[PDB]
Amino acid sequence: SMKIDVVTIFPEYLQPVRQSLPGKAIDAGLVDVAVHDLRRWTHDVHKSVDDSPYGGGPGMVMKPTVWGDALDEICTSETLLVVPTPAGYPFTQETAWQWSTEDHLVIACGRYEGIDQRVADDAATRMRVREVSIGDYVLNGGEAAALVIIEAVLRLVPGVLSLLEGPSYTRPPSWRGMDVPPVLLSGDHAKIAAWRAEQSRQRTIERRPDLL
Amino acid sequence: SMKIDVVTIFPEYLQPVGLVDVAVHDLRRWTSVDDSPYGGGPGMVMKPTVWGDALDEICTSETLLVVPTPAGYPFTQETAWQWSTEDHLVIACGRYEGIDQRVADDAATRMRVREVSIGDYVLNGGEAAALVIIEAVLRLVPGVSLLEGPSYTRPPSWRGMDVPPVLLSGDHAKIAAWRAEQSRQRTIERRPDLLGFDSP
Ligand SMILES: N#Cc1c(-c2ccc3ccn(Cc4cccnc4)c3c2)n[nH]c1N
Ligand SMILES: N#Cc1c(-c2ccc3ccn(Cc4cccnc4)c3c2)n[nH]c1N
Repeated sequence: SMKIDVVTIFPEYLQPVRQSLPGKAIDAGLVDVAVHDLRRWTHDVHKSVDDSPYGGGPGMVMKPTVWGDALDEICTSETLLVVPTPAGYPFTQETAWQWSTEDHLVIACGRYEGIDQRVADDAATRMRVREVSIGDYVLNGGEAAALVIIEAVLRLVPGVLSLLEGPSYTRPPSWRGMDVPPVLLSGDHAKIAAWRAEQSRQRTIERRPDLL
Repeated sequence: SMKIDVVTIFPEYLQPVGLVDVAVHDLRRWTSVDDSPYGGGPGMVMKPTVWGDALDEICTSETLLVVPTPAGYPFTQETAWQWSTEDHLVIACGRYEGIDQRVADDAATRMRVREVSIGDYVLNGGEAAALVIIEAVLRLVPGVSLLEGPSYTRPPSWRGMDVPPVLLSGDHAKIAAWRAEQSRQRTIERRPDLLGFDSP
């Protein structure tokens, strides 16, 4: 049973997640994903969520007072607050496994230059906070990262949704001049396992030498 | 100017998407898309036949064929810069255990093909990776190291937490140095590999 709350100024971006969820898992009370428009917690008629950065620089910073009110309402002491950020700790499969047994994830999606740091720092005094990055590239905001995190985590929750994997093949045995490796059709399953292991070793050397 | 075509059995997942156009295609338009793996194993493999017909129609020899896969080369900001000046990206999104390897191999005989991974975690398919790649690339299209440090805005005091006084000082050199120190401190703590140190 996991609850995920996502807070964002672009609620529509999280539409795929809602679609990804099988009815059986929702009906069994195994998972609930709710998406919240950050502007519900704005203070002014202009529904302001950002303001100029102290110390100067380009871009804007999301307002602490708005985020503070949102997280005050949504989070409890048991919440794991997830904050995507290009400056975060790396989100890995190990992370996904750890988070898959949490009762309550709240994902705070920023835009612009990010969220005033006091939001996370204040929250960390009353709950667990994790600033994470999904990879070494730059996005426009946290929403695509939330999609990735939600999928990676929920597929590890029962019935909700190292070396590199080698190539896979299926029918037909010959296609556009290319035959499936004959070893795979040999019925020698110890040999097939060794062939697959060597394919994986070769691919890891070529594509991810860092893993070795 | 860039054209992006995305091919998927779940076109609805791509909904979050003048100098750039993005089109989404249902792979099933070219047909059962999957079958059991040769050599055994759990799960299913996407058939090369359907993919071949799809890519035949959508791709040219100019196309950069992008194939998300957990076994890919890393997609990084460098990749995003490289791809930002391409005329035509086609992103082939797999499901199940992935796509028959011959699809990429066949395609590489007539176009440039890039198998890439957006990170060291496992997804159920290529679609979320496609969304990440598109976002990272499009923001670099003409006409559109170290970890960044913390940012602050008004009010200068909030819940008894102050904005670092240097940021209020108006001293550009001191502000630049404090920010450099914050960034290097964050990088050592969170991504020591970026500075050539062992990971945790
Ligand atoms: N996780 C993760 C990320 C993000 C990401 C996450 C949240 C935000 C909120 C704003 N931006 C834009 C921005 C651009 C430049 C500097 N600072 C901020 C975000 C980028 N980018 N790349 C990742 N792997
Ligand atoms: N880029 C990227 C990815 C993917 C990814 C991309 C395409 C597909 C097509 C199917 N699956 C599920 C699957 C699961 C396990 C083994 N093999 C395949 C995909 C996962 N996962 N993690 C990433 N960083």
